[PDB]
Amino acid sequence: DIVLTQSPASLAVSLGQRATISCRASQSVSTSGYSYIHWYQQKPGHPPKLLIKYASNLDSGVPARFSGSGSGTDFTLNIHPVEEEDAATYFCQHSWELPLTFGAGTKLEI
Amino acid sequence: QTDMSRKAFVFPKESDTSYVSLKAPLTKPLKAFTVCLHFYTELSSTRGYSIFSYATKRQDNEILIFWSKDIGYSFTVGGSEILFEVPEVTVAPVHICTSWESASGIVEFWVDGKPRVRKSLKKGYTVGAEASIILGQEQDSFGGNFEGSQSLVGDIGNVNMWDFVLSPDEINTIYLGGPFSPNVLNWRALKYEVQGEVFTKPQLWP
Amino acid sequence: QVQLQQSGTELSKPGTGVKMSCKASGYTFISYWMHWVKQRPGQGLEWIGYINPSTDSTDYNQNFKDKATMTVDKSSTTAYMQLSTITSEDSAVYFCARSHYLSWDFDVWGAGTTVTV
Repeated sequence: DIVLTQSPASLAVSLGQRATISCRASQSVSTSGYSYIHWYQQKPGHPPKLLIKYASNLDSGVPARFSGSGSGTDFTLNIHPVEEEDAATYFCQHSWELPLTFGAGTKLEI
Repeated sequence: QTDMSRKAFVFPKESDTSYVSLKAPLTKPLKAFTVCLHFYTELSSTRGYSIFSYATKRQDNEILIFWSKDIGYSFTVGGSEILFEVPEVTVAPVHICTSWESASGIVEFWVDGKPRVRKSLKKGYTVGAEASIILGQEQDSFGGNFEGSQSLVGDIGNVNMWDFVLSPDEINTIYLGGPFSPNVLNWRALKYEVQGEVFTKPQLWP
Repeated sequence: QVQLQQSGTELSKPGTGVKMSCKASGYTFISYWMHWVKQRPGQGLEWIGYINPSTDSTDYNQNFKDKATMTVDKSSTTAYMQLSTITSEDSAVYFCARSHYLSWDFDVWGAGTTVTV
C-alpha cells in the first residue's frame, strides 16, 4: 500500500509566523491535474477536522491561513499567520486506492 | 498496479489474438455495478464489435457492452441482452457508462454524458466474482475463444468499475473528469495483462 | 444537523468481542460510505475499512480483515463495527466518518468510542 511519510514529527511556531508541514507519498498520487491527498486537524480530545482536500482545496469553514499545496510525491500544508487556535496535530491522507492510509502525523506546538 | 491515466490501449488490427485482460479485486459476487469507458473506433459503420466483455466460468457474456451495426448499442448481463438503439452515429471518441442493479433490474446507459431511457434486465440475477474481464475481444469462453470479427479495432481507456449504480450527479462528475475513486476497477491503479499486438499510447480524447 | 453519534466507551476483557455503533443523523444515509478508523492513544491513525450501506458491502485494511466486521441498519441509519477476540493491543479510540461514496475524503466524524481491553 501507499506509505505516507510525514515531517517533521512536531513543530514549534510563534504566533503570527508560518507553519509548514510536509507529506511524502511513496507513489505519485496526482492524475489529470488532481491529487488525492487530504489534510486533517485533530485537537486533543476531539475527532479530526478536514482542512484541505485534494492537496489544496480549502474546505468550507476553514480559515484562509490554511493553504495546502504540492503535486506528485511531495505535498505541504501551510498555516500563516500561525495562530493560537492552530495548536493541533495534523495528518495527511490519500484517496488513491484501497487501503486508505494516514501519515504518522505532526504536532504543532506554540 | 499501473497508472494508466491519459494512456489508452490501442488495437490497430482486426484479430482474435489482441486483447488485454484486467484483474479485479472482486471477492463477493456483484449485486450491482457501473462500468464507465472511453473509446474511439471507426468500426461502428462497418460491423459489430466488443466494447467491454465480462465472462465467468458458468456464463460467458456475463456483462457485455457491444455495438450492433444496424441497431446501435446493446447491453447484456447473465446472457440476456437489451438494445439501446442509436441509428445515426458519428465518429469521435465516445464516453459511456452502463449501470445495472439486481434489486430493480433497471439498466441505465449513459452516452457522452447523457442518459438513455432507463430499461429493465435480469432483475434478481447475481454476477460471478470469478470474472475474466477482457478488452479488445468478445469471449465465447472464460478467458478465450475470441472471434476476430467481433474484436475492437481502435482505442479504449479510462475504464472504471464500481460495485454500485452511480447517481446522475456522480456520472456527471465522472464525465466531466473531476476526481473520483472506483472501488472495483480503478484506471490509475490497474492490474492487467496485455497479449498480442496491443500498444499503450497517449489518449486521443481530452 | 448532519452528525455522527457513537455508542460511547466500552470496557471489555481479553477474549471478548465488542460491537460499537455509529448513528448517522440529518442526511440521506444511503448516499454516503461509512468509514471506520482506529487511533491508539497519542499514536497516528489506522484506517479499518468501509461499508457501503447502499450495497451492504465492505472492504478492510488487511490488518483488520479478521478482526473487524462492519454492518449497517438502513431502517435506523446506524453503522456498526464488531471487534473479534479483542486483546489489549486493540485498546484505542475508534471513529466512524462519512465520505461521499465517490471521494474518500472523511467529511464528518463521530466523537470516537474508547475501547479499553
